[PDB]
Parts: sequence; structure tokens; C-alpha cells
Amino acid sequence: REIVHIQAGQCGNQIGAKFWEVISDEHGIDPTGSYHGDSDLQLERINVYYNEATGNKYVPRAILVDLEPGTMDSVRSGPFGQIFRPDNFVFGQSGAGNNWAKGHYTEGAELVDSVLDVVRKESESCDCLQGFQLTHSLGGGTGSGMGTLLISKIREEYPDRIMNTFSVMPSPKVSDTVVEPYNATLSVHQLVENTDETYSIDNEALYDICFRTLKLTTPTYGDLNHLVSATMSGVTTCLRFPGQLNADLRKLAVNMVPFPRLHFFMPGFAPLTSRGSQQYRALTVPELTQQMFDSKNMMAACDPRHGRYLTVAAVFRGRMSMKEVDEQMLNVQNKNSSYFVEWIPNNVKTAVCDIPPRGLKMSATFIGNSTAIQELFKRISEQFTAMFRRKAFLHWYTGEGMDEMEFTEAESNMNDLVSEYQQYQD
Amino acid sequence: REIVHIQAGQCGNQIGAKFWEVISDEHGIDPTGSYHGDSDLQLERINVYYNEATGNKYVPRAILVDLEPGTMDSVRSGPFGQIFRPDNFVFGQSGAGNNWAKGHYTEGAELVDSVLDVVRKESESCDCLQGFQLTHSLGGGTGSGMGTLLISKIREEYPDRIMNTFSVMPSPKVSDTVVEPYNATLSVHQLVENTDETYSIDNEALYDICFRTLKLTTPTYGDLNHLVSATMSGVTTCLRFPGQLNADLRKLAVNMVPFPRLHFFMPGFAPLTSRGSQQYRALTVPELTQQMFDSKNMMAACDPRHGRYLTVAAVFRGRMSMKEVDEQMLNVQNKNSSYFVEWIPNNVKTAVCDIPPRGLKMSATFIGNSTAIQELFKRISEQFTAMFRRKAFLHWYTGEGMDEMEFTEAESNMNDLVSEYQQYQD
Amino acid sequence: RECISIHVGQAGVQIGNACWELYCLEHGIQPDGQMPSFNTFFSETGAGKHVPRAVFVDLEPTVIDEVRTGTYRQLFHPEQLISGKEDAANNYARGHYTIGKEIIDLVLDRVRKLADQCTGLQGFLVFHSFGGGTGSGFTSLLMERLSVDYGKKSKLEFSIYPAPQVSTAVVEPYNSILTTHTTLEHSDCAFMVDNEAIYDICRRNLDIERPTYTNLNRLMSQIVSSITASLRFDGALNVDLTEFQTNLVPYPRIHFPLATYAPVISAEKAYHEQLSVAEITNACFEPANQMVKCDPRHGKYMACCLLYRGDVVPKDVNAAIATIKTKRTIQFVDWCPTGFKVGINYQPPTVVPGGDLAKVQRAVCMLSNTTAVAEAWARLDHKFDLMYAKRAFVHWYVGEGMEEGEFSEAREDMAALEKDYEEVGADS
Amino acid sequence: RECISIHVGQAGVQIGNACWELYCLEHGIQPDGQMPSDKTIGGGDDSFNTFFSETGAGKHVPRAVFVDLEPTVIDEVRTGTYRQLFHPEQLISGKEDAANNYARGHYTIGKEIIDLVLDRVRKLADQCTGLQGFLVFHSFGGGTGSGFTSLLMERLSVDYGKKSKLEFSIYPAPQVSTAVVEPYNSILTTHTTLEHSDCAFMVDNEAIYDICRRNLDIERPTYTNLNRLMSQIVSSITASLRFDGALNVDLTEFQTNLVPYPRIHFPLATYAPVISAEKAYHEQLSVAEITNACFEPANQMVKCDPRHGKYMACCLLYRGDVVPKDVNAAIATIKTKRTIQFVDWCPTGFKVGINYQPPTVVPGGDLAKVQRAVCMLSNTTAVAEAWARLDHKFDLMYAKRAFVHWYVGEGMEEGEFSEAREDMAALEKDYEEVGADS
Amino acid sequence: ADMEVIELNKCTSGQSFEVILKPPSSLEEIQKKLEAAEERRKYQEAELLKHLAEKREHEREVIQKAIEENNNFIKMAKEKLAQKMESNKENREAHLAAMLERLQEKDKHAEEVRKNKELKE
Ligand SMILES: Nc1nc2c(ncn2[C@@H]2O[C@H](COP(=O)(O)OP(=O)(O)OP(=O)(O)O)[C@@H](O)[C@H]2O)c(=O)[nH]1
Ligand SMILES: Nc1nc2c(ncn2[C@@H]2O[C@H](COP(=O)(O)OP(=O)(O)OP(=O)(O)O)[C@@H](O)[C@H]2O)c(=O)[nH]1
Ligand SMILES: COc1cc2c(c(OC)c1OC)-c1ccc(OC)c(=O)cc1[C@@H](NC(=O)CS)CC2
Ligand SMILES: COc1cc2c(c(OC)c1OC)-c1ccc(OC)c(=O)cc1[C@@H](NC(=O)CS)CC2
Ligand SMILES: Nc1nc2c(ncn2[C@@H]2O[C@H](COP(=O)(O)OP(=O)(O)O)[C@@H](O)[C@H]2O)c(=O)[nH]1
Ligand SMILES: Nc1nc2c(ncn2[C@@H]2O[C@H](COP(=O)(O)OP(=O)(O)O)[C@@H](O)[C@H]2O)c(=O)[nH]1
Repeated sequence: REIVHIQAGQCGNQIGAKFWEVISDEHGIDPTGSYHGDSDLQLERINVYYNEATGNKYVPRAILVDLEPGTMDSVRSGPFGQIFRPDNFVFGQSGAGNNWAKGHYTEGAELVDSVLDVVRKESESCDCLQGFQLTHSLGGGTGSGMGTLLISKIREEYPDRIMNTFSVMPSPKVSDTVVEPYNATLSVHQLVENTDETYSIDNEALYDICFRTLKLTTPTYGDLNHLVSATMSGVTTCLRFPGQLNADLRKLAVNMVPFPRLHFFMPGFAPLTSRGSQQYRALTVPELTQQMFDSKNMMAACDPRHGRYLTVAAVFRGRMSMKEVDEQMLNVQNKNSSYFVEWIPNNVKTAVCDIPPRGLKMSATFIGNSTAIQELFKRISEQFTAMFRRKAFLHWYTGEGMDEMEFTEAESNMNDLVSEYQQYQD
Repeated sequence: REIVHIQAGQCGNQIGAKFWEVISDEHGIDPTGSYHGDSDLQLERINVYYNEATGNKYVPRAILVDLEPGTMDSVRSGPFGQIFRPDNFVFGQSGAGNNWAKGHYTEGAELVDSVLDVVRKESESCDCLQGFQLTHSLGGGTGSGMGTLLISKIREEYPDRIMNTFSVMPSPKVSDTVVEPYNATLSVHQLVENTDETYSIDNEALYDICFRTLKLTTPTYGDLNHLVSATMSGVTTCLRFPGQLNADLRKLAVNMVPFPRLHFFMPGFAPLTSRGSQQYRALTVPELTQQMFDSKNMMAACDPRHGRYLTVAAVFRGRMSMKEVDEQMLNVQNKNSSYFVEWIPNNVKTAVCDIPPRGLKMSATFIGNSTAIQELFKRISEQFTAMFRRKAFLHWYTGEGMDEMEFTEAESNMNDLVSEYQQYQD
Repeated sequence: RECISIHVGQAGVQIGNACWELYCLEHGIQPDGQMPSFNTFFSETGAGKHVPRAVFVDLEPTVIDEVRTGTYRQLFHPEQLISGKEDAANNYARGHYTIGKEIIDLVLDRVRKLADQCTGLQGFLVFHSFGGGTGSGFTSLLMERLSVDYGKKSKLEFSIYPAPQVSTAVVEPYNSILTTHTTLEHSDCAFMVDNEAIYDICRRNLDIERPTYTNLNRLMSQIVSSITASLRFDGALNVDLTEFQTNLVPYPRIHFPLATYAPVISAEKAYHEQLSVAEITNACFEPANQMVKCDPRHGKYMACCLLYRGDVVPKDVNAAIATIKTKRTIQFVDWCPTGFKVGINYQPPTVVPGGDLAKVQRAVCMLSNTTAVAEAWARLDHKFDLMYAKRAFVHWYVGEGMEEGEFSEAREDMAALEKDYEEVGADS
Repeated sequence: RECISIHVGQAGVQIGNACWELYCLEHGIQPDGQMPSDKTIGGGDDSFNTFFSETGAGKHVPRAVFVDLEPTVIDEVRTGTYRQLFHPEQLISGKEDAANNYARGHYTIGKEIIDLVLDRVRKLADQCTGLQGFLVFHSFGGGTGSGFTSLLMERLSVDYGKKSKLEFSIYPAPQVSTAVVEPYNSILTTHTTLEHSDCAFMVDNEAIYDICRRNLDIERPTYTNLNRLMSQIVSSITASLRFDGALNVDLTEFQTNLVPYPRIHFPLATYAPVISAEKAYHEQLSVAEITNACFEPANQMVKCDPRHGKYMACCLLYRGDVVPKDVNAAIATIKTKRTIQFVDWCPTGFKVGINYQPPTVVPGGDLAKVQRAVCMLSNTTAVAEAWARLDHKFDLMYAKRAFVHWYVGEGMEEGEFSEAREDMAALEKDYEEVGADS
Repeated sequence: ADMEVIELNKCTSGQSFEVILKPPSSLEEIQKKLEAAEERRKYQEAELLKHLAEKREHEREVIQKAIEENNNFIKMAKEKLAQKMESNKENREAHLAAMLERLQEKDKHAEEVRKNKELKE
């Protein structure tokens, strides 16, 4: 199998720029240039993230969508800007909106096709499909809105093939914007219906990580962003790499998710941050693990604690011994045996991969299907419900062509999930 | 009269390979070659075991059956392998089975004819018939099963002509095989219905002879086997030889068997085993007889003791005087007069023949229709009944095409014989 | 006038062959034939051969083949030798019903074919084994039928009553009892010859550790010579067969005379002899020198009758019988005078040259009929009984076609004979 | 007469490939093909042909199918030497993966390749006059190992009525990488499998893994590490029907011998002297002891113990320099200082089979050269332990429908799940039932 | 004794005479009994040819009712296969082309209520 990428929105489109350029660094690609890295592995399963074209050169299987030029020429005029095949660039002209409606109805279904139809090519092009992965902000528009739409249109053009989203659930500290909950709760609805897995990367953590544990005074959009980029890195490693067994993304779904409702894994990462502060290396394995099962070492604001894990998976990074890893993990379901679902047996599985990421001799990444994650929901739902209260900033969606009650039948869908998530401490 | 031979089964077919090549040695035949032996007798009644063909040469009246090649090229590539007429070789290709069902129904009535129809030639060929004699294992298949079948098809093509079997009733020490009783009890049924004589050679003695009394550490299949070979040699002598009176096998049935139910003579033999100190040749006649009427010296496990004799017959071997033999036997029905049926007058008859066997200047052989023999039966019957108990390994015959109850109406036939055999201590 | 010898059964035949030889050795017939009142047994052939009036009949080859082998091979028409493929396998069942029926019409032919040339045949001398296959089975069936195709002409059976040791076989009692029931109305007179007693004699005087088959025969043939003979060389006491039952049997029932040949003694001792004309007589009156294993000193006598041979003029016999009386257990039953019909024959009692018995200057014979032959009738009947008391071997017959009620009712006839015997016996 | 090896599933295949190699190293086939030993192939009349059919004039080719619903695994074989050993046809690979569920293999993505497999299968036993059956290797749990296997089996029992079937199943232990959903998969297949199978060699990974830590002394037990171990068990289990001798022959009647009651009875094995080069020079090991240490809970095959469960058919398989006089008065002694355990009515077994043939191990292996080796195929009511150790895992996942829908989606019914576990219910009760009596 | 013995016959080679010592003081028209022999034989054996003509065609039956007991195994659960593996196409094209028939009503509701901008200022 092999996977293609949809990258959509101001956020979705840095989130992935930064993504690409740390995965491209792992297998080792110049701007387009071939491969340069004296360690041979890399190209094994570079099939997954790279369709290879003219000359020894490389090109990612990625497609880029925005409903205003700007944030595209951010990528071209930028890091690994010369890498993407120009007709994998779908810029919207128009006005982004930054209100879901615009991106899921009006300025959205304006572009939709051009996207949908290059995905068609790249996909129906690659030898045999796996699914799709998309990245975006779950708040604001184009990407929260245009995106949710794409998947709701990919599904149907591609139903047997399954689904992945890195969705940045937004917060109040770090980007204000009157509206977010509205967009979020609209998309939360969207997601739950038709993906099989979605990573819940929250900014309230992402920011709060960068503060109380990582000096960073006034945490940037970049220096921050970074976290996620490295997080996606691990979360893909085992589809991206070895022969230490494969990763049908499916295998990963129908193992992670017990219950159809795409239960969004909260992720976490091992080592973090530093330009001006990283010199540790002495990041041990004990010291690594009980740091990966930490509260504010997770990408979702949400301490396991207030919810058991349904199923968890960890992926480890570097020349280090499982002699020690096997035994260290098997201690975490002991010193913490209580907060793990009783009823799903070997619901902790781990894997070890011997090639470090950018810097960092040792690293681990965490995948967390836990009930507790409704904490993120019970939050946005009440940020919302407290606005949908006095039927608030809604005249903005009123008029763009929606019905009064779609807000309810999506509040009362989230507010649902809430309490089957709550329902599952039995 | 003249008798033809059916040899059937891995057992039946060594048993007889070993037989042939000790009788062929007595009348003296090369591989095919004529006769070379400066004592003239031999050819008298070589009619009986030899149909003579092209040139001065000889060929046995034998027919060989097996449901798998193997154990035939054992005979051809072996001892007197070049002796048998190739179309007296009926090999079954197929799979032996080693489960009666296979040999008496499926893989059996597959061959049957080819056999049946060569016997037809060889028989309806020889000048006037006597009966047939067949050799086989009474447990395992093809032979226990194919064989019992043959006789159940000989009878009918040959009803007036009567019946002889060397049937090795099997044991648990020496060949394991969780099934044997099943096959045995199946065949015990078979035999009892339609032969007029059968020799009950039991391995449990044959092995226990070779141990207890005959050094042999871990007794071979060969070195063992041998016993039976020499036992058949005697048991035939008086049909095979002199003019000291004839032997219509009939004239041997209607004298040995009072009661239609083919009462299986347990046999015994005089000297045994090895080149050493029975090969010292002071085997005297007293010392010979009271060793032939021994417990430890019979071919069936079964001490007369626990059963009187119905009728018994002994055949003696070598230049020795009946001055002594007549008088030595007529002592055994004295310092043993008690354990001999009251009611059948001269129920001990003996014959003397002056040509020794392989080696051995003096030898005797024993034919024993004794009630005691039910000890062999009361044995296999309960080895059986304790399996047919929890309807055991029987799904093996279940499915090959038998009825649940055929196992009973043959248990309840043996378990019958048991107690007319018991019934005959009145 | 003339006499046929039917031999049936292995024994019958071997006694025949080895007695018919003592016939030749007496009238001087070279095997070939020519011997350069004696035709009583033989009919003269073409111009040279002398040929017996004989039939030999068995249901195997073997026995008869060795007659067609050993010199004498020259003595018979191959026709008088009837052999019959499948054996009687040791039971009256077989002989009389199954494999007998098959050959009986062929025999019965050449039988006729023989008494046909013969103007005034006076009867048959049938030799057979008491027990055992065709000797009992066929014999009976033979007998049944002769008593039909030849009403008058009497019949003399010479039966070899089987003793335990000299190879019997289990089933025998059945066979003897069987035949001898179904035989006895068709027979006129019957010379039972118990083997034991012949065998015994052989160990006794002949001094053979081993008593050989043909050893026994040379003995018996002599008895058989002396019993016949009176009708062979001619000269009374019984010149004809109907003179046998005149003198020996008083009551229909076939009465079985016992014989007692005189001086058996072994060359080695051929030069001790000329034996007391008295003694030969007087040792012939001896339990120990008998024919059937009984004793006539615990059973009454009902017809004595000596047969003498050789140089003996009556004036001896006579006051030598008086003395065979006074120092003896006489025993004459109530009403049978005090017999002794005697017959000397002058004829040197010639014995066989490769024999064991020696040349003799006179010999006795004694054909006495006594209620003690009845001992041998239950010595057998016991063997029978307790075998039959468990059906022992029964079915080997019932299969070949017999009835149960044959067996039952045949033994229910010896029951009478045994009672018949002892009954007529000793009186008040 | 002749024997086909069907390999299905990642495990199935990797056991195959690294077992079929121990096949070659014993009969002497250097990848290439030709075994410049005697003849065959100019007239295949040798006793070694049990598994192979001789090609053209040189190469020796197995009677094999390797079938997986991914590439990867089989591409392995088409890559590493041995690449030269097979017809490329015997290696069936099938694009989209079985994604870890019986649903997949047996219904959706299985249906697609089954008809193509089933072809080259025939195409193999078609040249072969008197095929006598199949050896199916597969993973107990997990995708195509459970799913397709079942479908395969269902169908074979159709196109070949008679010809019996032996499954070698790798029953999955917790640590040696399972996956959550496994229980479901193994309970699924093993219900729908069991009436089409005749006899079944379950091989629990734990116990193999265990042995590798234990005597082989590997901190890490490698994937191909476990296989070399098992391939040896597999060699010894076969073999009796492979090369020959008066010594001993087939499992055609070692079944006859092993399983008494229709239900597929799952024999447990116990390979003899595993010891690591580093110690290849301590050996010549007690003809008594190899036996006596093979009669050991700690040296097993399945994670149970036959000392808290009755025995219903023992059967030693010996190899190398061993004449009976040993085994014999060395069984009597494996009978007096031991928990015997023979159930009411199965005599007191041990049909045994020596094979003379040097028990050749792998040269780049860890096991060392051996003078003689045991095997023990005993069927016991204690194999029933592993039947609920799994069934428990099942139950309480199913007691909340856990992962159900991932199948129901791919097309299954609920009442399959329900009624399949309602059959192990019977087997578990069947088992312990026939067991120990009065 | 005082015996007398009146003398009876004289031949060229013989003589006889009593010596008395003390006073005295079929038909077969019936060999029907012989055909009968065989009337019983060829019965009692032409009835072990027909108690065994039986032992026979059950053999050529038993192995025929396993060919009957196994034909009829391809019969059942060797096709239960095909119409259970159909009760798959049935069960899926329902759950699939019905996951298509709802992910297709965010088409009508998203198009005929987006042509709501028919409102506009
Ligand atoms: N006196 C004497 N008796 C014999 C002789 N041969 C056999 N017998 C006896 O007769 C009985 C056996 O009779 P056979 O004449 O052998 O029986 P058969 O069936 O008529 O003859 P076969 O056709 O050979 O079976 C036994 O009791 C023997 O003791 C012999 O040569 N002389
Ligand atoms: N003994 C052994 N077990 C293995 C091996 N590889 C995987 N397994 C086990 O087999 C089970 C997995 O079955 P798989 O065949 O890999 O899954 P599958 O879908 O059938 O085949 P895939 O498409 O490759 O997944 C698990 O219990 C693993 O522990 C191996 O090489 N040896
Ligand atoms: C990157 O590719 C991955 C792919 C998979 C898994 C996974 O999590 C570690 C991955 O890493 C993110 C995976 C998942 C989950 C399980 O339950 C927690 C499981 O048992 C098993 C797995 C994976 N492992 C195995 O099948 C051997 S454990 C199968 C699919
Ligand atoms: C195969 O050749 C033999 C055939 C027979 C006999 C026999 O002795 C056992 C044989 O030797 C092996 C035989 C047997 C048994 C008797 O009953 C014990 C009998 O009276 C009589 C005999 C045999 N002999 C005689 O009847 C003369 S005693 C005839 C049948
Ligand atoms: N953490 C993460 N969030 C971002 C980033 N850029 C924008 N966002 C968040 O995404 C939300 C707005 O989405 P955006 O992509 O700007 O709007 P769109 O182009 O209309 O999709 C806000 O909650 C922002 O905090 C980014 O670089 N990283
Ligand atoms: N002693 C004797 N018995 C044997 C021999 N071979 C096998 N048996 C016995 O017969 C039984 C096995 O039957 P067998 O003849 O080998 O199977 P078949 O080929 O189907 O007839 C076991 O009880 C063995 O003890 C042998 O040749 N001699």
C-alpha cells in the first residue's frame, strides 16, 4: 500500500511544510535532489510518502489547498519550497473566510473540484492505495471547512480506502478570533462521521508545553509548531520505515479503535524543544517512558487520569535495547495498571525503530486512544454552547446559507460522543 | 490331495518368506534350482507345497498379497526371492491402511479379485485340491482385513475344500499402535465363522519366549519370527513328507476339532532360538516331551493348567526310537493325566518323522486344541471392550463405511466363544 | 463252488495284498501267473496267468498303487483294482453317503463281471477296517447292496477291530458302531480281529519291539489262510460258506467267532520245533494267544471248532482233546452239545520266506463263538457313549448328510446285541 | 505417496521458507537445485521425493505453494538465495493486505485470490500419482493466516475429499508481537477450520520464545530465531514420511495413532536437545536423558503442563544414532520416576520411531550439531489449557463487542462470532470431558 | 473222555468229524434314503451359499455407503460455503452502498440548501 496527502489551510499548510521538511530530512532529500545519506535504509518504504518522477529526483505525494494565495508562496518561497510539483498547488484566489460555512459551502465548493481531481490523479496514479492523510486547523475556515468537505467527498470516490487527519483543535490563548468553537464543533461533527483515525493535537497543550515546561517566553507560531512536526514524524515512522513489521494504517486503525466512532488519539512525544536549551542526550528509556506517559507531555490538554486508556501504542527511536524497553513499558501498566481499560487485553503495543529523528539520539512517540480525551470535547462544546446560548456570532453562518438547526444537530452530536466516551468507564 | 498358499500382509508375508525358505531347505531347492540333497525322500509329497514347472526347476504353490508394494520387493530382493512366479505377486499400490475396515472393505475389495482370480488359476490348475492355507497378522490391516476377506470369498468358490490359517494374534509389548484389538476382535469374529482350523500364534508368547527363556535382549522382528517359521515346519511335516500315514488336512481337522467352532490350536515347539547349546544336541526325548508340554514353550500365551486339552497331537523329528517316544508320551497323560478332557478317548495322538529340520538332531512340535486358549481371547476381548468402552479410536472405522454395531455383534461373538470354551470344562 | 474276495479300505487292502500273497505261496503261483480243487479262489486266464477272484477298492490311490507297483503288479487285471480320487477322510458319513455313492456302481459292476464267469458262486469274503473312513462307510454301502443283487450267497466279514495304540484316531468308535449296526443284517458270519491281540502276539512270540504294519498282516493272513483253506484245497469241517454259519452261528445275529492261530514262533527258533500235537492245541486254548482282547474263561462257549493243518492223524487230536478238557475251564453254555467239529488238512502250513514266522510241521486254528466276544462290544461302546454324551464329533457327519437319529438308534441296537449276547449266555 | 506444503500468512510463509531450507540441508540441495546424490529426476524413484518433484534435468523444486495477500514476505523468497529454488508460480502474492482480520481473508480480499491459488495447488498434485494430502502452515491469529487459511481449507476438503489435512498453527503468545484483535481471529478460524482439518500441531510461541531465552541464550529471541527452532520440530514431525527406512514410516498412521475422536485433536510436540554452539562440544547426550528432558513442562511446545491433565496418546519420534534396546529400558525408566497420567482407556502408549538420519541443523544457526534427537507427539487434555487462556481473552473483549464492527463491516454476521465461541464452548467441555475418568 | 465222535467226510486232501463230549442237555427300492443324503447336503450347503451370498453384497454395499456418506459431504457444508460466502456480498453491498447513500445526502442538503444564497442582500 501507499498514502497521499492533503494539506489545507494557513495552519494545515505550515503544519505540513514543517512536516515534510523533517521527513524529507530523514530519508534525505535536497530541495528536489535525490538522496544523500550514508545510512542505506530510508528508501525502503519511501514509496509510501513519495511518488518518484523525472531523473533521479524525488517529489512528495502531496497536494496543497488554500482559498487565498498567500500561504502557498509561503511554502514555495520558504524551506523545502522547490520540492512540490506545481499542479499539486491548488490556491483558491477568492477570500479564505475563516468561517467554516465559507469553506464548506460557498468559497469551498467553489474550488473543491480542482483539488478533488488532482487527488484523483496522484492517487489513481500510485501503484495501489492505502488511504489519505490530511492536515488542518479544526477552527477558522478553509481547511476546517474546505477540508472536512474534501474527506466527505473523498469518501465516496474512495470508500474502501481509509482515513487520517491531523486536526489542530483550537484554544483561546494563542489566536483569539471570536468564532473558533463554532467551526470546531462543526468539524468535530464532520470528522466523527467519516474518518477512522484522527490525531487530536490541541493548541492549549501545544502552547502550555512550550511554556511551563520549555522556557519559551512568548511562544511563536513556529518554535511551537515544531512540536507537531516532530510528533507526526514518530506517528508515521512505522509505516515510513523498517521491516520490523509493516503498517497498513488499517492494521493501525482496526487495532487502535475498538468503536466505530474514530476515537481521536491524543498523541505525545518524548524529548522536546531546544535550540538554546537541548544538550541532554542522557534521555534514558526509563526516563524516556514515564515522560511519555506524562500529563503535560501529551499533545492533547487532557491528563489520562480522568480517563482510562482504551488502547495505546508507542514508537521508539534510536540504537537502544528492548531488553530495557520491553521491561520498562511492562512496568508502566503496573505502577499505573489502574488507568487502563480492564477488558481489552494486550491494549498496549510498542515498537522500536533504530533511526533517530532530527537531532536526538533517543526519542519516543505516543498514540493514545483514551476516554479522557472527551476533556478536550467537553471543553469546546461548552465554549460553543455558551455562544450558541444567546445564538451568538452566528449571523455570520446564518446568511452564508445554513440552517438554524445544523448547529444543534452537531452540538447534539459532539455532546453525544461526550457521553459514550464517558459511557466507557465500565 | 494338494494345498495352495495365500500369504497376505507385512506380517503374513515375512511369516511365509521365512516359512518357504525353511521348507524349501528341507526338500532342498536352490533359488529356483532343482533338488540337491543326497537323502532321497523329499520329493515324495512335494506335490503338496510345490507345483513344478519349466525345466527341472520348482516354484512354490504360493500367492502373495499386499496393499502396498514395499513388503513384496522384500521377498524378491531378499532370501529365496527368485523362487515365486511373478504373477503370483499381487501388490496393491494404494495405502495399506492398517485398519481392518480399509482392508476388508475400501482398499480391500479394490484388489480382492486379482488375488482371488490367481488363486483360481493355481488351484483349479493343481491335480486335485486339498484346502488353502493363509498366513497373516490378526491385527493391523491388509491381511488381518484383506485376508479374512479372501477366505470369506474362497468359501463359496471353494466350499467343500477346507481351511487353514496361521494368524498372529497381536499384543501390546512388541508393536504399539493404539488400534490392534479392534482389528483382532473383528477378525476373531471372521475366522470363527469360516475356517475349520487356525493356529493361534500369539506375539505375547513369541516375545516372552525370546526373552525370559532365550537371552535375546531386545528381540528383533527376525530373530523371533524364526520361531513361527520353525513352528509351521513341524505343523506341516506329516502332510509334507513320509508314508507313515498321510494327512488330508481334513483327516487332521475332523480329529483335532470336536466342535464346529474351529477351535484354534495353540502350538508349541521343542528346541528353540540359537547356535550354541540346544545346538549341543543332547535334547533327549524325555527332556524333549516335558518341554513341549510346557507352559513357557507354547506359541500362545496361555498355560494349559487353566484349561484341559480337548485333543492334542505331536510330531517328532529325527532318527530316534518310539520304543522311547510311545512310552514317554503315555507318561505325560499320567504325571499330568488330570488336565486332559475325560470324555474324548485317544485324544492324544503322535507321529514320528525321521528327517530333522534346519540344524537340530532332535525336535518336536505341538498342536493344542485346549480350552485354556480362551485366555488369549478373554485377553484381546477386554483390551477391546475397554476401548469400545468410550467408543474409542473407532471414528476411524466409523467413517470408512461400517456400522456402529458390527463392532458389537463381533464383540458379542468372541465374548461368546469365550464361554463355550469356558463351557467345556464339564 | 467259487469265492470272491472284496477288499475295501486301507487296512482291508493291505491285509488282502499280503494275504493273497500267502495264497500264491501255497498253490505255487509265481507273480507272473503260471503254476507249472485249487481254482476255489482263482479263475484260469488265457493260457499262463492264474489271476484271483478279487476286487480291491479304495477311495484314495496310494494303497492300491503300491499293488500296481510291487511285484504282484503282474497278478491282477488292472480292472480288479478300483481307486477313487478323493479320500473318505475317516468317517462313515463320507464312505456311505457322499463320496461313496460315486464309485459304488462301478465296483458293483466288476464284482458281477467276476462272479459272472463262475458257474455257481457261493459267496463273498469282505475284508475291511472296523473303524475309519471307507473301511466302515463304503463297506456298509457295499454290503447293503450285495445282499440285494445276490440274495442267497452268504457273506463273511473279516473286520479289523481297532485297538488304542496301533494307530486309531479319536472318531473311530463312532465309525465301527455306525457300520456294524447297518452292516449286521446283511452279513452272515464275521471274523473280528482285534489289533491289540495281534500286536501283542507280535511283541510276545515274534519278539518285535516295533510291530510293523505289514508285520501284523503276515500274522493275520495266516489266520485268514487257515480260516479259508478248508474250501480252497477242499476237505470238510466247512467245504462251503453256508457251512460256516451252520457250525459257528446259532442265532441270526451274525455271530462273531474269535479265532486263535496255533504256533507262532520266530525263525531264529525255526529249529527248536516239531511242536506237541497236543500242545499246539493246548496253547491255542489260551487267553494269551487270542485274536480279540477278551477272555473266554469269564463267559460261556456256544460253538467250538478246531481247524488243523499239516501232518496230523485224528487218533491224536482225539485223546488230546479229552486232555484239553480235564485240566481246563470247559464252559459250554447249557444247550450247545460239547462241540469241537475238527478238520485236519494235511497241507504244510506254508509261511512267507521274507517273513518272521518260520516253517511249521503242523498248526491249529480254533474258531470259537463265545459270549465273551461281548466284552469287545462294550470296550468299544464305552468309548462311543461318553464321546456321544457330548456330541463330540457328531457334526462332521451331520454335515456330510447324516441324521442324528442314525447315531442314536444304531447305538440303541448294540444296546440290544450286548444284551442279546450276555443274555443267551450262561443259564438255569 | 506424495505431499504438498501450502504456506499462508506472514508467519506461515516465513516458517515455510526457513523450514524448507532445513529440508534442503538434509537431502543436500544447494539452492541452485541439483543434489549430485544418486539419480531421481532421470527417473524419480528415490524415497526423498516425498515432498519434491524432480524438474527438467538439474533443479529439484518443492511441492509447495506460498500464498500471502501482501508482497513483502514472499518477495523475501524471490530475493534471498533460494530465489533459485521455486517456479515463480508457486509463489502467490496478492496486492492489498488482510489487515489483521478473519473478516478480510475469508470474505472480502480473500475471495479474490483463492481461485488462483486453488489452481496451482491442483497443477502440483496433478503431477503426482497418488497424492496423500496436505500440510497447511498458518498463523493462528492475524489476517490472512486465519482468514484465507479457513477459506482455503473449506475448499480443499471439497476439491479433494479423501486426502487428509495437517495444520501447523502458530498459537500467539502475548509478548512475541500479537495484536489486540487476535483472540477473535484465532477463535473465528479455528471454529470454521476444525471440521475440515484431520490433525493439528499447535505451536505456542511463548513456549518457543521461552526455549530460546532458556537454552539458546538469546536476550532478544529473533523472528527468524524462533523459526529455526520450529523448523526443526517440523522437520522431525515430517521426516518419517520423507527419506525412509525399515526403522519407521508415515504419520498416515501416526494419526490413527494420535487422535481418537473426530475433533482434530491437537497434538503437542517437544523437540529434544536444543543446545547452543558455544556448547557443540559438551554433547553426545544421554539416550535416556534426551527422552527424559523432553518429558518436561519447561521444554514444551504449548504453554501448559501435562502433569495436571491426563494423556490419551504418546508417540516418540527419534532421530540419529539410536537402536531400540535403549529407548526400551529407558522408557520403563521414563515410566517409574514420573507422573504417568494415562486416561482410563488408552493403553499406555509410545509407538516410537527411530530414523537414523543425522539431525542436521542450520550452519549459520545457533543450535549445534547433534548425535541424536527426540520429538514426542503426545495428545493430552491439558492442551485444553491453551483453549481458554485464549477463550478468556476472547470473552471479555466480546463482552463489550470490542472490535466487532471491523468485521461486521467487511461483511460478517454477529451470530458467526456468537455461534463460533459457542463451539469452543463445546470443545473445551468435550476435552476436559473425555478426560480423567471413573 | 468216553467220548465217541461220529465221522464226517473224507477228501483227497482232508477229513472232518464231530467229537461231542457230554450231552447237549432285505429289499432295496430303499436307496431313497441315499438321495436324501444330498437333499440335506446340497441344502445345508446351498444355504451356506445363501447365508454367505449375503456376507457378500453387503461388502459391495458398506464401502458403497461411505462413498454415499462422503458424496453427501461435498453435499452439505461444501456448498454451505457458496451461500454463506454470498451471505457476504448480500451483507456488505448493504453496509457499503449504504455508507455511500448517506455520504450522498450531504450532497442534496449541501446543494439545494446552498442555492440559498438565492437570498442575498
Ligand atoms: N491290521 C491292520 N490294521 C490297519 C492297517 N492299516 C490301517 N489299519 C487299521 O484300520 C483303522 C483305519 O482304517 P483305514 O482302512 O485306514 O480307513 P479308510 O478310510 O477305509 O482307509 P483310507 O482310505 O486310507 O482313509 C485303524 O484303526 C487302524 O488300526 C493294517 O495294515 N493292518
Ligand atoms: N512463529 C512465528 N510467528 C510469527 C511470525 N511472524 C508473525 N508471527 C505471529 O503470527 C501471528 C500473526 O499472523 P500474520 O500471518 O502475520 O498476519 P496475516 O494477516 O495472516 O499475514 P499478514 O498480511 O502478513 O499480516 C502473530 O501471533 C505473530 O506473533 C514468524 O515468523 N514466526
Ligand atoms: C507506524 O505504524 C504502525 C502500525 C501499526 C501499529 C502501530 O502502533 C505502534 C504503528 O505505529 C504508529 C499497531 C497498533 C496497535 C496495536 O494496539 C495498540 C497493535 O497491537 C499493533 C500495531 C502494529 N503492530 C503489529 O502488528 C505488531 S505489534 C500493526 C499496525
Ligand atoms: C498335518 O499332518 C497330520 C495329519 C493328521 C494328524 C497329524 O498329527 C497331528 C498330523 O501331523 C502334523 C493326526 C492327528 C490327530 C489326531 O487326533 C489327536 C489323530 O488321531 C490322527 C492324526 C493323523 N494320523 C492318524 O490318524 C494315524 S494315528 C491324521 C491327521
Ligand atoms: N498550532 C498550530 N495552529 C495554527 C497554526 N496556524 C494557525 N493555527 C490555528 O488554526 C486556527 C485557524 O486556522 P487557519 O489555518 O489560520 O485558517 P484557514 O486558512 O481559514 O483554515 C487558529 O486556532 C490558530 O491558532 C499553526 O501554525 N500551528
Ligand atoms: N511376529 C510377526 N508379527 C508381525 C510382523 N510384522 C507385524 N507383526 C504383528 O502384526 C501386527 C501388525 O500387522 P501388520 O501385518 O504389520 O499390518 P498389515 O500389513 O496391514 O497386515 C502387530 O501386532 C505386530 O506385532 C512380523 O513379521 N512377524
